Amino acid sequence: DARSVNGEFPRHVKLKNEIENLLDQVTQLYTKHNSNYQQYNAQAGRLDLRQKAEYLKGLNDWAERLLQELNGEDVKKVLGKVAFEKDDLEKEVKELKEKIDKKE
Amino acid sequence: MDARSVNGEFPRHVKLKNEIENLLDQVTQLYTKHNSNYQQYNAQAGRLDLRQKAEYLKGLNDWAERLLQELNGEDVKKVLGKVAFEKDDLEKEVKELKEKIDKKEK
Amino acid sequence: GPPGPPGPPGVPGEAGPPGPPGPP
Amino acid sequence: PPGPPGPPGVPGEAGPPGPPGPP
Amino acid sequence: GPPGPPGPPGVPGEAGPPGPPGPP
Repeated sequence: DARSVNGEFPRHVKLKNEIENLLDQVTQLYTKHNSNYQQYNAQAGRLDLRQKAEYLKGLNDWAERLLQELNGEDVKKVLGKVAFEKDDLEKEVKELKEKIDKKE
Repeated sequence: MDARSVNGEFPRHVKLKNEIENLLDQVTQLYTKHNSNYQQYNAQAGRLDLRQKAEYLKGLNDWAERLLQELNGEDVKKVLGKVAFEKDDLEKEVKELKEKIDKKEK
Repeated sequence: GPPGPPGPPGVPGEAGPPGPPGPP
Repeated sequence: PPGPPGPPGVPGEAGPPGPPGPP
Repeated sequence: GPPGPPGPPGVPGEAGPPGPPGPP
């Protein structure tokens, strides 16, 4: 009760832990993204335009995939697909109720 | 589709660095505010009883978690759960109404 | 030349004002 | 080509009042 | 073609944390 402040001290530590770990993940992403650009600059010399674009695209694709996992944009994209499927099934019910109750 | 832009991939690199920097900035600010909040609590705690301590620290935790879940998309995962559940019941409703629409052709 | 993306979010606001005085 | 990103936003509003003080 | 203008300012920050319980 008193030592844990009714559970709110361990809750504080949980949140500090979660924030620390996310800060660590985002920092590492940031450093790897910048080091990826140096690798690109080093390679660019031997690559034609189509190959430069293909390599830089995969480096960007890598950063963005991780970033969208960290910032929850991956989950917002999922939410969108599911919300659309929900709002299409609602459009189906409205139609089928019209077709069944009237006209049949 | 240019040579100077690497077919759009160089400005895309800079965009992603910007997006990563801005998230790092938001999480850093959250981290510092969360730790400064605990000091404010420690300063006040002297004059508060256990129930009053818990009420104050709870609101400070509530604040941090609400922001964290907006940054890490856990707020949206909770919404996705409610919507997915609502979708699996609406699918059971359409199956019935499609059957009743089928049988009502008779 | 289309416009650039919006800038990053602002910093969170300061902590709220003290609550009202307690009872006598 | 697209312009650079805009400047940072304005700081948020102050938080809500705290609870009533003790007796 | 020249670069486009800078994008608009970012979104305001979230509200700060609750204030302290305030005076006895």
